[PDB]
Amino acid sequence: MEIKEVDDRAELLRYTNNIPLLGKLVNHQPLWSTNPKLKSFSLEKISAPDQRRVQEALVVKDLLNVLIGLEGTYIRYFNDYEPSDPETPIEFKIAKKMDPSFKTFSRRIVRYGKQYMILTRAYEKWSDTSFGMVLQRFAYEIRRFLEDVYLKTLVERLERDFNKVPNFSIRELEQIINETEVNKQMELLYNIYEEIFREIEERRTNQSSLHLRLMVAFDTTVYPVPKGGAILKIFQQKILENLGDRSSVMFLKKLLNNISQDYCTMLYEWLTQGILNDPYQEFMTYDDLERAWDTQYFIRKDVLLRDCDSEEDKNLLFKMLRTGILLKVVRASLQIPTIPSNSSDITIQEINDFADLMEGSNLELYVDKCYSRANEIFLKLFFQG
Amino acid sequence: SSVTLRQLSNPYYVNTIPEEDILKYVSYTLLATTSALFPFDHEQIQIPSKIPNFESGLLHLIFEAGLLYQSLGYKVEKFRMLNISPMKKALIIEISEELQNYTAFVNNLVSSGTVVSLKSLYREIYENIIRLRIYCRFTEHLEELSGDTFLIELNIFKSHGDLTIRKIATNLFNSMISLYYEYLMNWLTKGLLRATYGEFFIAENTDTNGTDDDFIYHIPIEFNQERVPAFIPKELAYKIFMIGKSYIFLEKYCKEVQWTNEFSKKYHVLYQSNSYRGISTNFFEI
Repeated sequence: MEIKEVDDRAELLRYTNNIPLLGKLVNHQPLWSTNPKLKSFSLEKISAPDQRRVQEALVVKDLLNVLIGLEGTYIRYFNDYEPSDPETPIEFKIAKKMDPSFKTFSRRIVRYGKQYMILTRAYEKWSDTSFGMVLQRFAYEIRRFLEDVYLKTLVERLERDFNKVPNFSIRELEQIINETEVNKQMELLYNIYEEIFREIEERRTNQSSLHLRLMVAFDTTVYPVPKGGAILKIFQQKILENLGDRSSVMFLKKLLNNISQDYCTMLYEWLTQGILNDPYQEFMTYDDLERAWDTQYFIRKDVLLRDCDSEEDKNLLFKMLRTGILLKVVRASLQIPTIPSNSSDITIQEINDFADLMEGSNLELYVDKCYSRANEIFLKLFFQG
Repeated sequence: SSVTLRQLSNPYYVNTIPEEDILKYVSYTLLATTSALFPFDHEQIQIPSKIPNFESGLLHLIFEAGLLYQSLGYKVEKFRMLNISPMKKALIIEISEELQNYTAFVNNLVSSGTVVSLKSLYREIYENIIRLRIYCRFTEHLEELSGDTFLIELNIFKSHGDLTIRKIATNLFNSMISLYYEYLMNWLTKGLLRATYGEFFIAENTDTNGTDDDFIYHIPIEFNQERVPAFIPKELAYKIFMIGKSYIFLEKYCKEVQWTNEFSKKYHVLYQSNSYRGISTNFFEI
């Protein structure tokens, strides 16, 4: 109701070389929490117990605000927050002077908002090229979960009810949040993000022929950030950890299917043409030329789906490498960049449901069917041609 | 107590604008058009008093779109009056089409009248916010550098894990590589170097050391190894350079007019028939 004569102005930001590709380019709003404007009212004037409903009505406004990531009037940002800081933490004060109905349940929603903020910033932080494609594709998915499920449901529905329903209740607020089960989904994304951060901090922390006749050697090197094999391992681990929640299972399955489309394209294309095309250097192995006769190949163990410690996963990996090399030499000798489909009888398909293939009992079946294809065509090559 | 809570709350806030008129003003300004509450000074917005912090932040979030619109408009108006590379105006025309599409989408939203509150406007355009944002970030240095720099950058971006960035980069890349395909055709079919303005890796050398090295002992065409974009294999680049030098050598001194012309027309048809593949294996075969 008052005026604080604050020059609130909107203008784009001057610096461009430190804000990621999707980073927002508008100046941050003016800091009500320390630079107040136009009202500083303490509800102690209206802290009468009968006014309790009236009080929460005001409260409702502010809470219906924070969930979109913008702080409410009767919510102050903590002295820690600094808008020019991209990595500042998220914490903020709400007055205990009101009835607990103000404060108790609100803590649940604001956490949502807290994570709603970090995800958004993550939605930006992972947009950089050096983070490889998988998270980058993952970036897309997180955005959708906000602008098609969180907002279009919650914001639309909540505003409609607060404008139409006679005295909509915060209890009904919780009931409609969970009746659309969004919170659990958002929590799954949250915890996956926490594990990603854990792996990043681990890698930022500690910087420091006999039988199969393969002309191969390990290249064990660590990069500051996790890559696709790590991410897929992670999703497998989480789905394993939460067997039983049918909705959780279906959601995570859709995630796995959605993220690795062209990754599966790359793997299938290599197993059926021996051609490796990884402009981000995320695939399992990589070639020389960092003449093409000693085509020595190296394992980047840091991106493999398995510890490759026992005999069976080593067997799988080595069959993979051999199959690729065989098809590659076939192409090199016949002077054709592509292998026609109808050269043989064993026909192979793409990994249309990577979710179950990752579990086991089908991974090796696919691998050794491709191995059979490779052996038959290769032997026909050096026996007839 | 069968009453409306927002009605229980609104007259408590006495000195603020009816949110309906807030919508009224935001719809005009969304295209960075000044009006009663928000006079753009062509560079910023003055948000007046009687506006809660909430409304200020949301107006920040929304008006990002108008700021981007104005900046991109300045870019477009600034370059349509200049003399620059053809790929540059390829970027200009694509950005202009994007701006027109944004105009159409915004005014269609205004006409159909599905806007009811600020957050609705937020969710409706957030995608177009991102689209404008990416379009802005991709051209931060249009004024200084050359196009083939952008060709390489866009080629790299074609594999970006984002679907939206996928589509945008592919479109821009396709248009410029069609024009660059025209450059390559011109070199392979006539051996000229006209109107390339330093975006092509095969250069002509007018030099004074050895004043007769354009008369007898030399052919002043030069392959600069470092200037080949990543979508062309190096050995095929050598092949291309030798093809052009071959054509020059036959035409200028050998005088193989009939053979060179018939060969040229045949291969002219052969490439011009495949322009819809761009850069691909078939082209390498020819």
